[PDB]
Amino acid sequence: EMRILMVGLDAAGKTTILYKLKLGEIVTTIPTIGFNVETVEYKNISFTVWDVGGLDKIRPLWRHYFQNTQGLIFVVDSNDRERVNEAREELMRMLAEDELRDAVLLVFANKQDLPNAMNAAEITDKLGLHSLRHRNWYIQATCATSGDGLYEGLDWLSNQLRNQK
Amino acid sequence: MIKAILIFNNHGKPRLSKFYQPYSEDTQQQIIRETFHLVSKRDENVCNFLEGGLLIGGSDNKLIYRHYATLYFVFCVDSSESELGILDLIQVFVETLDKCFENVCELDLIFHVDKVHNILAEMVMGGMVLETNMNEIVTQIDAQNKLEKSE
Amino acid sequence: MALKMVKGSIDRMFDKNLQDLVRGIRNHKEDEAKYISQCIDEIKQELKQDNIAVKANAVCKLTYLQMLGYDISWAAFNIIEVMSASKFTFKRIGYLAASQSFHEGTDVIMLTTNQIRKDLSSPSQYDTGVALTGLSCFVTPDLARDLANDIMTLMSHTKPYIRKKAVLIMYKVFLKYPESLRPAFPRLKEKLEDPDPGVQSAAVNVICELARRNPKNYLSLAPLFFKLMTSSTNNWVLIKIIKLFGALTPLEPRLGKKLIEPLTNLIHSTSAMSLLYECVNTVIAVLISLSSGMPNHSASIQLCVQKLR
Ligand SMILES: Nc1nc2c(ncn2[C@@H]2O[C@H](COP(=O)(O)OP(=O)(O)OP(=O)(O)O)[C@@H](O)[C@H]2O)c(=O)[nH]1
Ligand SMILES: [Mg+2]
Repeated sequence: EMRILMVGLDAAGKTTILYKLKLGEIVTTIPTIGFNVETVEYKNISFTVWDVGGLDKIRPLWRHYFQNTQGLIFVVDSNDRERVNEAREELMRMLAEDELRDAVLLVFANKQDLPNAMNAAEITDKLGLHSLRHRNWYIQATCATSGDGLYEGLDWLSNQLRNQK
Repeated sequence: MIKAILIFNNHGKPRLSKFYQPYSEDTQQQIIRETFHLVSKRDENVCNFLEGGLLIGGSDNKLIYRHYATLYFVFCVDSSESELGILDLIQVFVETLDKCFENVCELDLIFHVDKVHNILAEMVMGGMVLETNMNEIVTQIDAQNKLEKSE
Repeated sequence: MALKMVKGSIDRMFDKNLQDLVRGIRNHKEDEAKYISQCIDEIKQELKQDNIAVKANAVCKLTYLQMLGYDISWAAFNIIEVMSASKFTFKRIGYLAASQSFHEGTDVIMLTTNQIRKDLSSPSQYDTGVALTGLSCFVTPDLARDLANDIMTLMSHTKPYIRKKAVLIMYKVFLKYPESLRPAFPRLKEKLEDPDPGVQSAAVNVICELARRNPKNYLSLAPLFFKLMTSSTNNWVLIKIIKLFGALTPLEPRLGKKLIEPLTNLIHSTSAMSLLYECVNTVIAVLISLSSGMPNHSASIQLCVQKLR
């Protein structure tokens, strides 16, 4: 299957998105001390998305999951205005790794349900997705509770990853 | 309780090494070597209840051992354990190995050690005796074997 | 494409399993260091693959090498992957390796948290049991703090198989995280009442260890230790309780004063010589502490020496 590493800040929606994608169910979540791994097949293409915890204390542990990954997913809490910076420094440091030069980045702007969630364009501007070089990227405003935008993001991820029908 | 269980031949070569109390890898190897000299040099007519080694944390502990042919079985236990009870447990552990391997032999220690460990895990958990009922321990071993075979 | 996959399978057929490792070592003893270091490098390459069955095999080989004294800590993350495998047939391998390879000073203590809990929450008693025994040799105070929240629940698991294992690991939890021991102490007292004697026995082993380490918690339990001995028919268990009694009498002679009767009766009923010795040795110590002010201990001694003879 396609090896995808999905990261983000704590409480962003990584676990919720992964479990909704596999089971179609919004499950109650507790902070991920370790990690989660689930293999999801979308449009006949199987994606093994590795859910690594988003807590800062375990953010240094992100190094162990970089190898052989074919895609990066960054669950963006558009409601968390206070941590948009911390998100952008984390993203820039992650892209500084040479191990992720040929991987693909799909940006999930999560938590669109709250009234104070910023639009996806502002998410791109804050994350500097427009300034990336040699990086095939896309952004999709997503909502973990409702699931809107998840299948479009999966479609795009397959499209860049797959090579034929 | 049980600090470590070692199985090794008459040349000091390992057949099983499972520790319960934390030791460095080098310490572990050295404990084995110490134990080897402490056990393999004992005559067949020597009491199976020996003093503990020093690398394990102190001689207060005991080395309960049993051997045959070229194989030595040593149970490193602490000072509060029943040397006699242990010896009984050692023998029935062996009986379990026979029940599960249709007569365990050196080649099972050599090529099936993973299952020996599985069995051992059912016998002892974390240095504490997990099971004393020999038919039940076989039952659970086979229950796992069936699970594996099933899927 | 398809033939490249076939090539992988062909190459796989010439790859060494645990037994092949062993056989090669036996055939290359003179070049053992060369052989093994070569195999280790091959393992390093194998662990960079995406085939978990192969990687689990590589871990099996490493586990063997762990027995041989080789440092395989660099593969600990890869071992974790094996533990995170969808099949317990490989998770178990990882847990086996981890029980002898993982250390509290390594970063696996954070990395494994979710997978461990997932296996503990799994309905499969064998997956959970495997995880628990992995933890029995590899667990930290931090893992103890957070995993115990689930393990205490596991001590009420439908199957005694697990309740038993869960009880023994809680001992280690207490050793590393006594803060859980406090609320879990009465729980253990309740686990001593478990209808299934196998679980109950484990509970006895734990509480006896707790009393040994800290006698302040045995006093009010002395009546209970008495009942445990009285009701137990498991010689190993009796040994534990009786030895504990040997360790309790110095602190409370009047306990011994009452115990000496059923202990005498026990000795009369004892058929196992291994038990007999333990019984006799124990009551001798008891009689010594009781000899002051009790001029009938010599009759008890008379019995003791009849048995010693
Ligand atoms: N309002 C709203 N809440 C969401 C959405 N998606 C997830 N959440 C909530 O956000 C909280 C955190 O979600 P998690 O999935 O646990 O976050 P995480 O990224 O896995 O956090 P870590 O495990 O620490 O890395 C939970 O209470 C979720 O229910 C969303 O789209 N909208
Ligand atoms: Mg999470």
